[PDB]
Amino acid sequence: QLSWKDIPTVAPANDLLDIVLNRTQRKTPTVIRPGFKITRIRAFYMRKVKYTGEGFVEKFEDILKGFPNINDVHPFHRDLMDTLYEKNHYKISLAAISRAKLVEQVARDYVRLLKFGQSLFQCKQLKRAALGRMATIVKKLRDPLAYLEQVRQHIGRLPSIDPNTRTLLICGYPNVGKSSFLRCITKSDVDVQPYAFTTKSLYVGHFDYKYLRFQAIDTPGILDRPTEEMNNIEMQSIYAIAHLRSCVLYFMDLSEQCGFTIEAQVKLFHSIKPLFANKSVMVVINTDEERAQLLESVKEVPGVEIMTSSCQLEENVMEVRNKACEKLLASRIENKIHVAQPQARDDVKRTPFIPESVKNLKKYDPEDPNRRKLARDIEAENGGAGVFNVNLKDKYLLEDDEWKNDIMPEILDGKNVYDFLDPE
Amino acid sequence: AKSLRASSHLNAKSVKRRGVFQKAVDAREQRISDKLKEDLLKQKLEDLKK
Amino acid sequence: NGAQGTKFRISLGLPVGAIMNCADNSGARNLYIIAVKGSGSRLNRLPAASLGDMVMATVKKGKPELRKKVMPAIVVRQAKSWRRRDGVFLYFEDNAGVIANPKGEMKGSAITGPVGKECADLWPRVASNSGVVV
Amino acid sequence: PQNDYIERHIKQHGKRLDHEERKRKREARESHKISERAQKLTGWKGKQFAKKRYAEKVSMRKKIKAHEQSKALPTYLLDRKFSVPLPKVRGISEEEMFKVIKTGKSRSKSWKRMITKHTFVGEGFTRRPVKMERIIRPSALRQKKANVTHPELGVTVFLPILAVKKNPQSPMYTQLGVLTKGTIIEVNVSELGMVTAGGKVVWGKYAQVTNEPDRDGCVNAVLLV
Amino acid sequence: RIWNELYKVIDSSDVVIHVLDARDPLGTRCKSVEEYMKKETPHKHLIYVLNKCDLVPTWVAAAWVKHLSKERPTLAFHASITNSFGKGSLIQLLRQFSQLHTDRKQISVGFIGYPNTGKSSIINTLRKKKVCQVAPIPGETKVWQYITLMKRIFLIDCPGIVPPSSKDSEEDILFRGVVRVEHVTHPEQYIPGVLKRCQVKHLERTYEISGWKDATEFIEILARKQGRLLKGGEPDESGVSKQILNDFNRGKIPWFVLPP
Amino acid sequence: SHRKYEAPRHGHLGFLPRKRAASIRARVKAFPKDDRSKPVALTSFLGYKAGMTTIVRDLDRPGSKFHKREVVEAVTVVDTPPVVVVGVVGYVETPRGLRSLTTVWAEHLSDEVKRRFYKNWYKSKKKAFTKYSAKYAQDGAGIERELARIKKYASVVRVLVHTQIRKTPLAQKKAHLAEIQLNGGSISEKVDWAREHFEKTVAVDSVFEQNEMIDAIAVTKGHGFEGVTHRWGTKKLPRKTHRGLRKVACIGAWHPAHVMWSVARAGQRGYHSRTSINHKIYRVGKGDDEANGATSFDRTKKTITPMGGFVHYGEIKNDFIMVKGCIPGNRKRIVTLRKSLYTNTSRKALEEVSLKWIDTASKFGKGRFQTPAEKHAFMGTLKKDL
Amino acid sequence: ATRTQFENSNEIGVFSKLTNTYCLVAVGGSENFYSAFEAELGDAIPIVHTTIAGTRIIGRMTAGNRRGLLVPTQTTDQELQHLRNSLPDSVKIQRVEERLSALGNVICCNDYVALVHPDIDRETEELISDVLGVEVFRQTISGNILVGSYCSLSNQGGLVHPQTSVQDQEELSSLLQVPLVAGTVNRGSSVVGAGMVVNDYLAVTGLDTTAPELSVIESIFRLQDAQPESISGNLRDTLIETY
RNA sequence: GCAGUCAAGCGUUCAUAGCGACAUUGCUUUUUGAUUCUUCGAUCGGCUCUUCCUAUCAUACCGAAGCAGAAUUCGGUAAGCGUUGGAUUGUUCACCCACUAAUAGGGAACGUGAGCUGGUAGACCGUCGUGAGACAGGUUAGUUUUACCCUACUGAU
RNA sequence: UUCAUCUAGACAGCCGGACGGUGGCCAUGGAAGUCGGAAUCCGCUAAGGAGUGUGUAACAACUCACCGGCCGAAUGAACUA
Ligand SMILES: Nc1nc2c(ncn2[C@@H]2O[C@H](COP(=O)(O)OP(=O)(O)OP(=O)(O)O)[C@@H](O)[C@H]2O)c(=O)[nH]1
Ligand SMILES: Nc1nc2c(ncn2[C@@H]2O[C@H](COP(=O)(O)OP(=O)(O)OP(=O)(O)O)[C@@H](O)[C@H]2O)c(=O)[nH]1
Ligand SMILES: [Mg+2]
Ligand SMILES: [Mg+2]
Repeated sequence: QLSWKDIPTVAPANDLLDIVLNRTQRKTPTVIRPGFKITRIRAFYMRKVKYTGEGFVEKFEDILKGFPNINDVHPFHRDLMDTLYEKNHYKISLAAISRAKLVEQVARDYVRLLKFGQSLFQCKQLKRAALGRMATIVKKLRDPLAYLEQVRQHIGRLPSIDPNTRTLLICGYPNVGKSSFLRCITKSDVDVQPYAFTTKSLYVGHFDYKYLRFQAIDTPGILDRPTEEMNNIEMQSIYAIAHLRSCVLYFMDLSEQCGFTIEAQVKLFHSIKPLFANKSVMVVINTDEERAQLLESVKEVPGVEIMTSSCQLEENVMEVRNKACEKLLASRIENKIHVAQPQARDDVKRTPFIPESVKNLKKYDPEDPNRRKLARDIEAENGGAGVFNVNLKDKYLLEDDEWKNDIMPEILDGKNVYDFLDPE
Repeated sequence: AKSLRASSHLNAKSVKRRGVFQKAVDAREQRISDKLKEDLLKQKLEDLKK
Repeated sequence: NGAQGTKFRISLGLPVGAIMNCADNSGARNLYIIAVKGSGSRLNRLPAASLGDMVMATVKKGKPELRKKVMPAIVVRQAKSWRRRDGVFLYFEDNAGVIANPKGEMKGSAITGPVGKECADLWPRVASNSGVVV
Repeated sequence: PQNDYIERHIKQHGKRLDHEERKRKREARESHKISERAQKLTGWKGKQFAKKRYAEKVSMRKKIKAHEQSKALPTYLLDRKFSVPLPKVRGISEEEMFKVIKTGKSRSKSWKRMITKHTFVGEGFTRRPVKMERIIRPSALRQKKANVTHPELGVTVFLPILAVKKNPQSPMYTQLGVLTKGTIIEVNVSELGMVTAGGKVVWGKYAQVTNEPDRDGCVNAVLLV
Repeated sequence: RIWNELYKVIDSSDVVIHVLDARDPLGTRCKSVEEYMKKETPHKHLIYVLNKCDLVPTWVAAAWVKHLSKERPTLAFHASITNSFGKGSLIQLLRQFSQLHTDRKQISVGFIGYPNTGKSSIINTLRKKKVCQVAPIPGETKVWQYITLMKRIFLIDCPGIVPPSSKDSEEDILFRGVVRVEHVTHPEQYIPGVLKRCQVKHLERTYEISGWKDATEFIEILARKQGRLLKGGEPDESGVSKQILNDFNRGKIPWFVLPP
Repeated sequence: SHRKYEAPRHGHLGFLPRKRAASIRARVKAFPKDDRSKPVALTSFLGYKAGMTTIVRDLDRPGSKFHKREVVEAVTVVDTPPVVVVGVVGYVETPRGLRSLTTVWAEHLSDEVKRRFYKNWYKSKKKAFTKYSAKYAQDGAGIERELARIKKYASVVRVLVHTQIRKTPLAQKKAHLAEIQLNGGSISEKVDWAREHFEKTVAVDSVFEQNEMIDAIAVTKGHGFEGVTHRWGTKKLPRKTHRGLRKVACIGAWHPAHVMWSVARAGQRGYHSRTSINHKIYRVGKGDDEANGATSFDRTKKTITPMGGFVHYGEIKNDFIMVKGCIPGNRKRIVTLRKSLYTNTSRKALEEVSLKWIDTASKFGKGRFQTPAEKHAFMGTLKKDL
Repeated sequence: ATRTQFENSNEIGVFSKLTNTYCLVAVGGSENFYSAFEAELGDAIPIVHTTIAGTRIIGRMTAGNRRGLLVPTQTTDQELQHLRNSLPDSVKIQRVEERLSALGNVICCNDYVALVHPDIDRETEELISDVLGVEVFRQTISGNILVGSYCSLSNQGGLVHPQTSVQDQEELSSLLQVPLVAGTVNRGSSVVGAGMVVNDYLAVTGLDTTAPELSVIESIFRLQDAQPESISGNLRDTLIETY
């Protein structure tokens, strides 16, 4: 789920080999002598083989568990990562690493052989043999790791999308305006240059409407493309429109701009309307009779709603945003507080007690020159948080103000003043 | 952690010393000299009781 | 973390392997197990702590749904001689135990009997769930 | 996040003020620092540095070579004694083969001998009772399959061993089934689909082991065609 | 240490008997060893012996023997130096295997199975005297031993084994004689398993109580009856549960699994 | 081999050799660095330790959890009667170290310092400084020549002072003598200060004041020949081990041929010379003014000396310094108070300590009353009265 | 309304008690919690640091209305004097002898009614019934008997924790005479009294409490112009898809 | 490891013999991360306490990484300071869960044999032996005891 | 030591040129010398690759390879010890 970023780095084969073997040469001891006991020599080389095995399987386990299971996640993420990374290659590489995690077999076999070593040379050659077979296995992992590091960097940079949240797609032709709609409606770092596939990916933005988080999704582009041939950039848009439970806003841009004709726009709309069968569609015109017939074209679809507006004005934008949110929430609650009251128990009156001071009072503007000092700043003036000694007095209310810096005696000879202290 | 003999912590302390602490350390010296001189003058006054 | 304030020092009464009382009606009666968070590391020394200290524990007596299950929570009474930095030495009738999550939030909703002043000042939700302080 | 955000950031703001000068200066100082690392880096790091540098030299030599160069028998008899590929192998002492094993509380009886090297026992082995067994052939030093190479075809196969016919050391060792260097074994060859004139499938052939498998867990061998 | 002895026993054996408890044979089966014997060692024979057939009715024994004779010979047995069952049948089968292995000069028979199944007792039953140490606690045989009959059949005692199939559970491992219940911490949580497995009629005939609910209440009833209580009035639930779990396995409480 | 379990050392190898100190009065081994910009000032003072007691304070410590809250604390009380100046020493610099080239004494000196110079006072003719007093004749040519020598050379100036043990209740009759450095400027002015201060006293208010962090140098309370367990802090062997259990069993398996300086053996515990720094003065009280133990919050007239006096000490009839916590040395000893050697960058040395109350109850038991008047009032009239 | 945090906690009972005519806060390292109240309030009413038996947990240690202020037995004479000196004579302050010392957990009150733990009576608690203020009621919030923690209150509305039932809500709003609602605080908290302080004109809670929770608080307490508690009529399905 | 390919060089006074660095192929079992994970014959481990090595686990300072921040990975100087508490003897040439900033590796013994503590005489079962007895075993019970000498070390004249 | 360049000017620096068919053909959302596959030709030239690298979404721009101007005499590579 949602930001598979915590994947440790996948080093290439040679670097991984250098790491795991230098760790063995460094951590485990390096000195033994022929005059030592054969048991000591055996334990030495056994420890080396076992540590070398454990390093490789720790590394491989960090790859296998950190990477996601492309099946078993969500169909939307599955299809997205399939069109990005070629699911077959993905699974094949990870299976290669799993079967290499073989190293265990080599370690066990060669340790059990080392139990019968009758000489330093024999034990040394067996150790060398185990580590060399490990090295061969890893040398045969040169390409999958290169693939997987790249997939790691990409899948870390992918955005976190919840498919079940209140969503709205922003669709249209290339070079329409649907991306700087996202720019204007929402915080998002997206490019708006005038050419077709300026964006090659999905971009996400969030906003809050009616005390509810929504997410808008800008999608790079779709072409008319008879659909048994299309690229991995448009299949992102298609899978996003198909999977998610959103509203969807098709931007038409009724104008000679766009480098695209209105006939082609309505053609694409009629091409991709089968995805729209349950998706709460709206059309927005961003500023002759056949061109208008082409609009009742699309109005004749059963569930649709047309709007005219601009990126020139910034209120129609919020207008149409709220329209899309309202269209969604209704059949959300379809697909899916009690305040109590007294009942008249008595006549005793109750009323809010508020002094005139707060009603005569002025709010606090944090960016006015002439304002209240607010002891934060008196602290800043005298000395910081941990040094400023506030006087708990200077606030107190007395008959005489000259006695500010007085003290009350607490104890006399044996007695306590607070016990004897009455007014009378 | 940062050790006692860490250069950065010692530089920060060096910057603090010249300010709010040396003023308090220097005031006490003038106070105590003013007391030291009076403890001489009172002994002279007692010597001049004879 | 989870606690509000500094690591303050009050004497140690509750080493590892100590069964102390739970009096809330979450279901437990007893708390035993190993661990103390913020404990040092010294050869041959026992992990033992208080100061509203958080500890790992199991129900030795209670409901089976929460027996067999390790859980964090906080000392509220000790029965050792503790010193207040304001005067006198304090001590309780007994040890007391009781249950929470790692953020300091309680599985139960009310506490019986007194709870330590410094324990309540250090753990907010204990102060909200406690009706009796000292 | 969300996409190539740093590439966007570099397009919008751009990398630093002091980026290109510093990169140029790093590339310039690398010539000094390479030699600095050579005269320093004592030990394994210097050894590896030298290895890397030698490999890099060879790569560039081959690259320049490729640049500048890119600027009698018939086909069927091309590609073409009965002595085995390993006569006169090192001789093994009985002491180096058999380890002494001692039995009793006060170990005073020895009479038992453990074979230290890899072995082939058979298909129906079924260990002898302890009071009656003298020769011990441990389970870890027991091979069923070898790695047999055909000299022709440049191909190897993991074949099951069928027997041991001749270990050149003391033919007792043949009956024990000791797979020392130079040992001759029968291996199955049904995987290769060999057939004699007449149509009878061959499923057994002689091979000679080329390694000392007491040092390597592998039993590597060469077919005798 | 135990599995080294297992593989040693197998490699030394010509025949392998697999001892099962008639209460739970499929629990006590150990299929991985049979698979190893299939792939590694087809020249061994691998027969089954249902033991403790005196604890279950005759029809359950017949059902299990029918179910298992489809694959492996599967004798039934009861081990006792005085009152036995299946001794002559097993003798006949072993001398059959001997007649087949006429060239070996002797034939070794290993005894494999879970702990507390009756391997040592079967050997003591064949020899008709106490040859191997026996105890109701699981791990009395800790290392192998050769034993002789006919000058031609060598029995081998093996320690008990449990494979680490993690689909298993600590409860399933408890309700097979494997562990010593003295070392487990909360024996009370397992008594629901005892109620699940056993029949209320036998369970009330055994302890002579009656009409309980709530195994927690069952324990306290039994403790008040036995006078098994602490300094005060708390009845010792822990020790009473330990005794119940020892009785369940040792066969003081009758229980059995049905086959298909 | 590699010990299987790391653990820290037992004891500190810097506080060695753990031998008896060569003098009851610990020797000050460093005075603060001189700034010749500032007035003339003593670097140290002498005192006599007199028990301990307990106080309550109102703490204005921002950031802390007793900020604006009350705190009980222990304090040490040193009887600090005025110190008398009797001499001057000049310490010239050399490429071997510091060398004294002349010492000058005063005209008249007390029987106390003469007793310090003597070892059997009741038999002697007490002829100590007769010829020096004679050298103090008409013009004092020698005195002025050596003083001018000190002005010319000698680099740094220390002053020989002694105590007024006569004032304390201690039964010793013999004063201590000590060199105390002058840390102002102008060696000429130092010498002039001393010349004017011969035969005259210096009180402790003229060397210290409240809220000052001082160092105590003293000798620590000999206990005698002690064993490993209590002298270094080692574990004890379980029970009935061979050749005893209060010791180190051995060194391990490995074989040396010697015993090291590092292996925690038996010997003397205590009477070591120690220098403990940064103790905050809480009160500079004076004998002339009673109600020393009283406070702004209390207003209960009483001196700090508890009922029945201190234990193994008498009453405080003299000026005293109160510091917080635990200094080295036991009651009835000689301690030197030095000032801090360095400017301290802690707010602890800035907070103006205010007291609320001081405990003047009996330390010869469980004291419940601060004053005999309180005891009288609580107990009521007895049989003996009337 | 307002959100803010001191040291880093969303629970405001760690620091403060707040009524129409005074605001108590705890003394801390920094004067930022005090400044947060001074910003919205200015010098209009007393804003007072101090501890209760050297403790910061003062909204959970104390309780009062615009007419007065009850503090426990563990309170010292000096802190009591400090409160007396720093507050006007209009607020009567009293130290109570009781077994249950956490008065802000044992009691929930407004200027016209109060609920209490069902436990022990007192002479001057039965006298406070009509002396000091008015009605006391021994009641229980869905079994939670810690009413000042598990229920926030004012003169204009009331909040309870979310496991309270409609029946009990109707039964308790009859006693208080003003509308109640069940809600959560600070990303799903049942403890509302510590997580929030509120009155006739102003609300203060933690940074982590969500916008729907703030909207309910604003509704049920009548903050924004105008929010007479059936603005829930507007924000019906927001709470539906939220919960 | 075995058997090979190639080719920078070396090359009986060889152009078409031989040697051969760096690279590289096959065999090890599989292609879709299902592997239920599955052990197969060794002739020690645990207390007190000191020091040392660095081949650095943590702390300190830096470099490179698609390193946004947060966290992490690789590496350079660095041995100043630390590097735990427990369960398990049907056994541990080890593993398990917790706390922790971290729970790094080793030596000075084991290059025959050296503090303190667990792991011959009697008796029983098993295998063998005609037998006396032995062992493929297993179980049980079962007395070395300095220093007062020199040196070292620690304190004291 | 061997091989090469050099007053018809060497090496290093600066400066300028660095073209034309042509945005060569396949491919693609786009790729024009520079993501990739395969051709890799001719023309005009002093010389200028269907292009050595940086770069652009693509062009652009810069760069080297190669030529020329200024400078005015030695220089470079591979090897051995
Ligand atoms: N008239 C008008 N033109 C607009 C407006 N907003 C954007 N545009 C035009 O849209 C062009 C850029 O296209 P984008 O905003 O990137 O739309 P897009 O290309 O379909 O977005 P992506 O496909 O996601 O990359 C600009 O050249 C603008 O002229 C608008 O509000 N009014
Ligand atoms: N009722 C009944 N009890 C049996 C039978 N066989 C064995 N037992 C009992 O089961 C207990 C434990 O079984 P064991 O005889 O030790 O079997 P085992 O665990 O394989 O024996 P070891 O190899 O020594 O571990 C014994 O104490 C017997 O009392 C049987 O056939 N019937
Ligand atoms: Mg665009
Ligand atoms: Mg058993």
